[PDB]
Amino acid sequence: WMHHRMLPQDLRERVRRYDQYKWLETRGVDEEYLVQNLPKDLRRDIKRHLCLALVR
Amino acid sequence: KKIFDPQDKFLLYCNKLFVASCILSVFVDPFFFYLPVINAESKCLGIDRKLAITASTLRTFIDVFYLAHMALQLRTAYIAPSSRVFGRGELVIDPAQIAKRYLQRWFIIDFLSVLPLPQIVVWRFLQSSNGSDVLATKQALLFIVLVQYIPRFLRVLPLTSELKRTAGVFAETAWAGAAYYLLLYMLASHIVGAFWYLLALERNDACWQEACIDAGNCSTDFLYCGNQNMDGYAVWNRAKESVLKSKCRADLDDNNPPFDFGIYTQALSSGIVSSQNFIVKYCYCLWWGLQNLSTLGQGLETSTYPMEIIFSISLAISGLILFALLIGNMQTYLQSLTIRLEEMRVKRRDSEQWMHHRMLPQDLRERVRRYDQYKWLETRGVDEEYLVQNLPKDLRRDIKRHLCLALVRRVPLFKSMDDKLLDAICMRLKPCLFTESTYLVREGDPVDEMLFIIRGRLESVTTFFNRSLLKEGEFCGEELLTWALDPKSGVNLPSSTRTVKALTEVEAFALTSEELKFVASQF
Amino acid sequence: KKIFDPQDKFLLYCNKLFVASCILSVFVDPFFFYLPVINAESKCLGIDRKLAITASTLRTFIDVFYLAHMALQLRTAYIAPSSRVFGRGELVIDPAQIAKRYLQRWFIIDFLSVLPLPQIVVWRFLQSSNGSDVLATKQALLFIVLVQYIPRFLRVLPLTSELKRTAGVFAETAWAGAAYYLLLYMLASHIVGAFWYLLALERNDACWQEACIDAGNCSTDFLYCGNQNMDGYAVWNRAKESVLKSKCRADLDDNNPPFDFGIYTQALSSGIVSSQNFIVKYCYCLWWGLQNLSTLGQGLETSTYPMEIIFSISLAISGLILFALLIGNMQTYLQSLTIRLEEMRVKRRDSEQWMHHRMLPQDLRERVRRYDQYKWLETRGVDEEYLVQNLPKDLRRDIKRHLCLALVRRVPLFKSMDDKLLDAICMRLKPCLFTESTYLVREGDPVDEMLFIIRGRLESVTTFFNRSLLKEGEFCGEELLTWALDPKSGVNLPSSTRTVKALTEVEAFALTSEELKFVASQF
Repeated sequence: WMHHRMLPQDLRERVRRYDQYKWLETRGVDEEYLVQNLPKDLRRDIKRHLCLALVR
Repeated sequence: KKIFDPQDKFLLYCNKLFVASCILSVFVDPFFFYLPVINAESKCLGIDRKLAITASTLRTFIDVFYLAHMALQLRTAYIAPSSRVFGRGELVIDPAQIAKRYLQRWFIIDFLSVLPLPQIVVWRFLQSSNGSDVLATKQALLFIVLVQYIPRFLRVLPLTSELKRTAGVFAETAWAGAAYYLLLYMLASHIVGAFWYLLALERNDACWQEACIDAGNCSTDFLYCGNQNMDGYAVWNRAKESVLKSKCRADLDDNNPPFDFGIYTQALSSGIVSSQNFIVKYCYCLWWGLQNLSTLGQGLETSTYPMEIIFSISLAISGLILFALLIGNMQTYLQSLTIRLEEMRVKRRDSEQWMHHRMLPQDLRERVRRYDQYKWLETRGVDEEYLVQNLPKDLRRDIKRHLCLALVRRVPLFKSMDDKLLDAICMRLKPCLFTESTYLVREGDPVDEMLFIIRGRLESVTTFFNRSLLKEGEFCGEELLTWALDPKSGVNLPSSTRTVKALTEVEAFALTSEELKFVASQF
Repeated sequence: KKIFDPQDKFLLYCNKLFVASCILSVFVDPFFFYLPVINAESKCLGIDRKLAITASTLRTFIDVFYLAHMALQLRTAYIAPSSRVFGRGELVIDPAQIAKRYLQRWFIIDFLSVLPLPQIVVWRFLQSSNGSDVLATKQALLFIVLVQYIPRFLRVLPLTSELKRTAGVFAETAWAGAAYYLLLYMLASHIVGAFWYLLALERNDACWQEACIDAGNCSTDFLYCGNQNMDGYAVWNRAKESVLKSKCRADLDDNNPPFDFGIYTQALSSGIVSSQNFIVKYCYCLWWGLQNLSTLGQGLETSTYPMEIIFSISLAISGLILFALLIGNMQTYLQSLTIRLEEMRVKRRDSEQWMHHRMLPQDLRERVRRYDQYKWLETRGVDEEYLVQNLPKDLRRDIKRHLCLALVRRVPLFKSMDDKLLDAICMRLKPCLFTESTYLVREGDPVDEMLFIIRGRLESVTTFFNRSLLKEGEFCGEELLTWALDPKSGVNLPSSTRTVKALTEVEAFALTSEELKFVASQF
């Protein structure tokens, strides 16, 4: 797509960099799809473990 | 004239015992290749006569049975594009141009297959008392069957390669994907072993025809059966089994034989070319076919004769194709068989990756693994609501009334209600699952689904605090109901009054809040 | 100077008969490996001369035809990124820097392929009357062709391995995925059999060069053709066919021969190295190539000579690669071929699993199986509305007006209506399917779709009760229409008046309620 659209190479490096970083962090795993397929009590406990100290 | 309509049931059995005739016709053409024999008593090259009448009879008794198909597609309608039709096409039983509809593309391929070309080669040989025609019968059978393979395999291609893509009578197991590409091996082995037999006799004919000229006192007419009462045959008779033995013997231990038979020395040293038992000859050639198609020619030691080399190259290429087809149709079957299990394993590896990345506590990691294993044990990967939503509305309503009517008709406000609106309530009941010691609700939380218990036992305490049990058939969530039918609430999800713990693994049917407002707004 | 634009049609045939030249160029380089022969009359090692001029001519007549490609990308434009363009790139026909655009990366790989390196090895040998140069021609052809394989196979890699990933002129069948990886076998067999021939002559040269020194009365110049009128050749001539026979004979039965030829003893014992017929030699070497690439070297009995062992290791590895590529591209083709059938079988196994888990009655299980088989027979897995919604709006409107205009223009309130708004009505008609004895509606139920019948017959009773028939072209659901165009209703789905049973398998086009309010609110 970047060859078809002829993006500048500074914009092509920013796309490649984000895709490599997202692959390094998530490894392809859709985290919100995993969380939304959990029971509501398990969702709430996992989300309170991950995100309560940040909000508080 | 009664020109037929294309979806008649008579043109469903006359295309059922018809494709069987197209299948059994490509098994009969290799039997013309076992016609030349060697008479080891007389050391002459002959023709098997009661295999000649057998293969001619069994190919003619299929082709004039086939001749009642272009005499019936002669009476055939078709479907043409139009917007007048209301029903996706016109039927044309007018006989003036359906003749061209048949005889413009799919007549020449079907006409060049009922031609009795390998039956007239047999004809003027078996109606004589002269041995001179063993040459012509063996001459005119390799290339005629080899070129009539193309129309006879092209009239089975649309009925196999597109009846495997969208099959008609098979769904459930492996009896048409493995047992088709394994009988495609047995057909190709049947064709290849018959070529091996016939070409083995042609190389022995070449040896004998060249070792008879070197002797000088021999004409090549003497090498054929039925030429014994010719002049000069008596001086050749007393020198047959020294000339043909010092020059045309076939052994598998000779590395410098007087004639190189190559891949055909196994046929002449075993003696199946002079075999009186046809079961021995057919089985020995069919196994050579299967062994050299299965192993891509690996063990072929050809001579430096280019037709034999080209026949070996064809075996290697055909075996590569046949093997790639078999393992590709077996992997396609097995991959579609364990699709939900592999999806569960991908989803299970994803959850371990995500829980390791987020560094969840191990008590929260066990609760995730437990629910995923329980959901795999109950549903086996099957999305039940997607299956139900793809059904007709009458079938949906009957299935949902079978699954969920007794559950809704135990609620006292729903049992005395209706039938119209409770059959709209039990179309939104979706299945929930709860592992053991899962808190379904705790006090202070908003009640957001009513649960009608299918399986497993539950528990209920409120404010050692007058505990209440729940088991198979009872429900839980009546605080949501009276809230939702009352209009003096607004969108205000009411607080819980009980702490409800799953004592076992629980199945239920869930009716959420926004699916309960829709059935409460029907008043 | 007329510097060309990259999508000219002249640079579409000069890249059509160009990649054919790049394909036919890697088939000509193995023919230089059949240049050394053995003259079995004189027992000297020679060079085939009218295969030398043939391979030199047919490689030069491709490379100066290739020399009109870097003389044409000389006149070439390219596309560069910019936001000024409005059209995804600038074309640069300025000749000052497009020269560096060509000659910075993809010039050196393309220049090290038109070099006449195997044509100048042939040159100073065939322009002499001296036999001394048979050594140098055989010396300078293995490694030069072996190292020029890399630029000549790298200038076919972007035009094959990415013209198989996104093909240009092929969609529909198996004539570029099986018939490409089977002619990749025939190319590799052509290269490997020529290496086998050439290395077989080098081992025979090694045997003769070491068995001539042990005789003592022989110089190694005597083993080459054209050195017969040298001094001391007459004393070597009367001892050739005892020295070279007791020391350098090749038989396939010797387990302790005087010289081990290994995998090359089949080449010298068959006598193709001294063959006068080039068809015999080429076919025999090509079949060795295919037989040992197909079976990954299995039947190779090498000597303890390390270059021969390394050549065998290369055959095993190359055959493993070639086989994995062929079966992987055949499984990828076959899996994409039966994708809808395997989806139907997965969906069919899911429904059996779900109906067994829920324990449906068998009358409800037969109705599910019947609808799934009918839907597979009609649609073959194809989502028609997803196909239609991915079309351009003009093509959508024309296809939908072909399918559904005569159906809508038989409704009396729709035929006299419009063209503007009925062409918006027949964009929401979606296909419904009904198996036999399916109740499309029953009385008291809310009518929620109007149905315009395509195929199959129906039935209609209301309150033995003045029955009404329905067949191909009629519609059903006029209670929904008058309800929806009347504004004195609100959102109030009206009750049914008829019981409508599918007498046959029915196709229809459905217009639901909320898709009928949108076309009723256009007044």
